[PDB]
Amino acid sequence: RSLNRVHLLGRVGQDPVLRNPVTIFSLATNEMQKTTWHRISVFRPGLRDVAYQYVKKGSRIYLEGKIDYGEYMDKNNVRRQATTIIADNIIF
Amino acid sequence: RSLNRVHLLGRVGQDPVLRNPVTIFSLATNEMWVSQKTTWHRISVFRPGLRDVAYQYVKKGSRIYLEGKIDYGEYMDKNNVRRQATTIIADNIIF
Repeated sequence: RSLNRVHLLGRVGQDPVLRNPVTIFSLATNEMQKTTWHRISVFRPGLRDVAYQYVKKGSRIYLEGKIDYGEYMDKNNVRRQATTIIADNIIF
Repeated sequence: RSLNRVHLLGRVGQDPVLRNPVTIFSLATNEMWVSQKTTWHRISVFRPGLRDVAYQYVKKGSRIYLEGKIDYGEYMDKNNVRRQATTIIADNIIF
């Protein structure tokens, strides 16, 4: 076995979007300003609708998941879309 | 106040490399379910004691646990802003 775990607690940028559907929204995380923006995806079949329904613009949550390294093309070379795939979400 | 912390435990892919200096190696994480899937991470250490400890010790093939934060490296090409993800690490523990 391996481990690939992430924990994030921050404010959501915008209302979620639904794009094997998938809820996609972003998340800000601060240092002291450094702000780090995360691309969040939820594929899981329950939390997926929960997080669509109830996660909103500017809301503060905690999530756990795993990082997933997407990898796409711009003109035939190999560029990096980095996503955080969430297994669990904790709402305020 | 926020929170960006990550935990990974995996095999190192090649002997590390040094480069405000920084040590840089790569980790593999395997998800199994018999099927397999591997995720390759760009690890980078700053903190000064850890950094030379990793460098002296972390070697191609080692099983290692660590923790750190996510950093989406922003760089540019033909002046379009792109990304290199790195996992910037606060600590490691060896097998």
